[PDB]
Amino acid sequence: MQIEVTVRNITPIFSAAPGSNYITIDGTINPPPGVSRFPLVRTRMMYVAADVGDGVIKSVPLQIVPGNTMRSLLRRTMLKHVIEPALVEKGNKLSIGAYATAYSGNATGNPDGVPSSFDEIATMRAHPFIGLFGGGPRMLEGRLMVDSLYPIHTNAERILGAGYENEMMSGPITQVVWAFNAHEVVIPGLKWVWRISLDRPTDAQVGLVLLALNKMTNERIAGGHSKDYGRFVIDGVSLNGEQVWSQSGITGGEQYFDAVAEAIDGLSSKEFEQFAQSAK
Amino acid sequence: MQIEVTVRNITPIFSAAPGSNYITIDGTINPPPGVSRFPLVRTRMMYVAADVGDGVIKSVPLQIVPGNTMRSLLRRTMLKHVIEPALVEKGNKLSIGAYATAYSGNATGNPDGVPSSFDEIATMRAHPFIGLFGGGPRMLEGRLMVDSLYPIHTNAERILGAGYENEMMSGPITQVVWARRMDPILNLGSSEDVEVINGGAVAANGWIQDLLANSKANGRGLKAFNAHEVVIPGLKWVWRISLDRPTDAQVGLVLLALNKMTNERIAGGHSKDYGRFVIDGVSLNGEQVWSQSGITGGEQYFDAVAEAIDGLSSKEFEQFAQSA
Amino acid sequence: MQIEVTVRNITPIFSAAPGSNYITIDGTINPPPGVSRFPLVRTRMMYVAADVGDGVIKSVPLQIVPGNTMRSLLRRTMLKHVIEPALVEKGNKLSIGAYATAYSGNATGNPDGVPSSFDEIATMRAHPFIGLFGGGPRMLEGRLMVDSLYPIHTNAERILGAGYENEMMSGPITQVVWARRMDPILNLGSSEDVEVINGGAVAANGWIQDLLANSKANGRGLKAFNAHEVVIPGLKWVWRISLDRPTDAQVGLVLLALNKMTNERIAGGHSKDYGRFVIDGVSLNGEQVWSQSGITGGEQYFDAVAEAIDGLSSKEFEQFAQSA
Repeated sequence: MQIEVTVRNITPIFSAAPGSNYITIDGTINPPPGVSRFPLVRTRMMYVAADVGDGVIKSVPLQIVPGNTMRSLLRRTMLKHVIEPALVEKGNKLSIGAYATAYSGNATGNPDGVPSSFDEIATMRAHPFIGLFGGGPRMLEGRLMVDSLYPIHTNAERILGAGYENEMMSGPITQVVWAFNAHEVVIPGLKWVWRISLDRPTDAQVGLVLLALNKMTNERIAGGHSKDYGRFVIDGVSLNGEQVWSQSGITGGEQYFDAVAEAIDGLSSKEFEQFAQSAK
Repeated sequence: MQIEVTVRNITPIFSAAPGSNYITIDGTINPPPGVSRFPLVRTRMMYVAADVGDGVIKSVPLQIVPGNTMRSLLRRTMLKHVIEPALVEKGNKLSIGAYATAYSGNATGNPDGVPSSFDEIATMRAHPFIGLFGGGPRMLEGRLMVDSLYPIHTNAERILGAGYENEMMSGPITQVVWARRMDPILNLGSSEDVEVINGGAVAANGWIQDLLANSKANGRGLKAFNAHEVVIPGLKWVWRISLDRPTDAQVGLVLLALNKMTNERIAGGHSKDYGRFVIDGVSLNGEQVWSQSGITGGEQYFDAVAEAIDGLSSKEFEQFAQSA
Repeated sequence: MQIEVTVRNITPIFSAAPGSNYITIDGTINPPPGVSRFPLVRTRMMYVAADVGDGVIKSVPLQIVPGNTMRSLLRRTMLKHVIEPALVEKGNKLSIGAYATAYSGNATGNPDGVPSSFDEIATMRAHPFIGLFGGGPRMLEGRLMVDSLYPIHTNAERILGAGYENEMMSGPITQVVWARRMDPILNLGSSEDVEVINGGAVAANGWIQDLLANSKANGRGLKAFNAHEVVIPGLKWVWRISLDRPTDAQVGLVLLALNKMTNERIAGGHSKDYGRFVIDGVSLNGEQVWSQSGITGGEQYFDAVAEAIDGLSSKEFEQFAQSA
């Protein structure tokens, strides 16, 4: 529900881009001829309309972390940090296909084109995780809408023009790190905006997203696990635009946290098996 | 009555064009076969005669959100934030036919052959919702005509004859954005994560053996890799919502939808946040009425629609949807 | 009088052509059977003879709006905007037969096989509106000859005599535009979305069951997916409005229709705002009489039609519409 966090990276970010790219040296990034080819895995590309040239609007490059990856990040943080640890007691162990439908979108391929009856979608979009992350056999839409990670940049000004007059990154953002094959990463210390959106959500769903954002620092995204890429820290979480973050955590809007705590206290596996069972 | 809604998208716009398109690793949309083509669902495209060079007009591409899509979007935001709160505050109860005819123009797929009597036409066209969006079994014509969503680009230069001669974008506005699936049971690793799965690690290993048996060998497993072409974010579009002899209540309902358009999404791709936008301006027969706090102006239309929410019953929807 | 109305459509032109035409997922029109075959309604296409190799002339389809459609469009913007305000401003009221003879050609689909007397013919052809559009029960010939709306294209090189030798568009002028209608009861989602339908969620559940029944097996569900071929927007068209020995009031009525031609739709695809167009020029037997405010010049025609609407009466429409 218009949840917008800002994060700071400390290590490089490597959200690799699909491309057959190659470099010779830092003077030219993609050479025309094939002398001294050294292959490149680019970071993720986002051409964007921006005010470059003092008045005109042009497509310019800018490097992001995609919202599909952070949607999977928010998903795995909640599933592996409260949903599995508050599911590990009192029985109710997940099915294997239920675990696939919780971690991925579906249990398997070929989702059945038979739709589900409404008493399902009424029960599932009210439950904290399933209505947050829809899909499965019926490809349920869900409520939670995950934006891609936008660096607070001069190319990113028209998207982020309202709340940020200052703290505005300019010039180069990215650099090449070799190890003879080259890799392209985002320089650390950049401030990013990650936007989380939900339509008409229940108290437990926004509490779950909020609880996950209390603890988002631990899991590393968009880089090599061996290469130490992915560390980030969060300052400035906004909840309908009002600042709800400190060093110790959220400390604000406690009705959301009470609601989701009562929800995972009442969490059961039956809704997850009613998700993942492909009614073909 | 002409309304020109000039908007700026916040997120990328993805309104999927039908058509099984294909994409290589680097560019080359729809390659010759055998270069390992990946599936590609492009954004909705519109060919436009445009001034390419001096004296030549060619059918160039320019990719849009369809006018059917935003006609249903304006209709859906009208129903979700004006008509349904009114009908639940007064307790007026729709039928399944009235509900389906309100959101989809018809109740069933078979329209009635007979035409509606003229008193019924006058009542449902003086209705501030049904007059905007007609349909029904007797196939009513709505007063509202919704154009498709044109970006302010050189390609739409012949389209934007009046206004928008500035803010004139030259280069390309689309992007191939890649999204993949994994099988996360192919990413388990530790059996302490598998102790949540009932039956132990043997069932997870059976799913490993299932996907390797699929890999040597048409039941699809998981772990896809797909691309979709989206519009870039941050570019400014124009929308045209015109009206055919409107009552002031119908215009007030359109402006009530335009006040809180920004909650809804002008795209598909719901989970990827695609479709977030902010309205830069709203032109009411050329005059600008848009502010940061909704619409500043058009007070007679709003007053007319405030008198139209009062006196609004479900009965008009019911004999609009009732088939002879 | 010969009138060259150069218009430019702002939105995609869609004048639907008869025929059970079909389309695949891709752009193949009327495929061999066995492939996924969605219904396609195409625009009205006119075969025209043009040079294909520059020395050989063959029949090449050219998208058009019919002269019947453009003629009744002209009649309706001439009648609704000029004739009806002049009748209600002087208090003149037509019968329903004279009303039908005004907008259609007659009141009954049976015309009487009887010649009308010459005084009636002279008064009817000296009448501005009735002289423009004949018909009636005794089948008068009008003075207005309305041709089809031809896009200024290289396919119409033999159609367009001179004056457009540098302003010809080339290439394909059409796009298949896809449309669909989901069942809205499939898209409810929340128990607060079923607080407006009677019976509640379980009643909505019953509808889903019918869809599930319709997933197994003449009623038709709302879920539809289809396509329509449209002419591309931004195309420049040429309209031939010709006049057979006209009075000055008749030409003035045609110029009044083209003057306030702006807020009208070229018929077809009303809900998608498809008929929206602007006029780039009007030639009055070869001289350019169009400005940005409308039609400049032709002053004697405007004074003659202004003197014609004063004294416009019901009784002439009654005796035109009265069957022998």
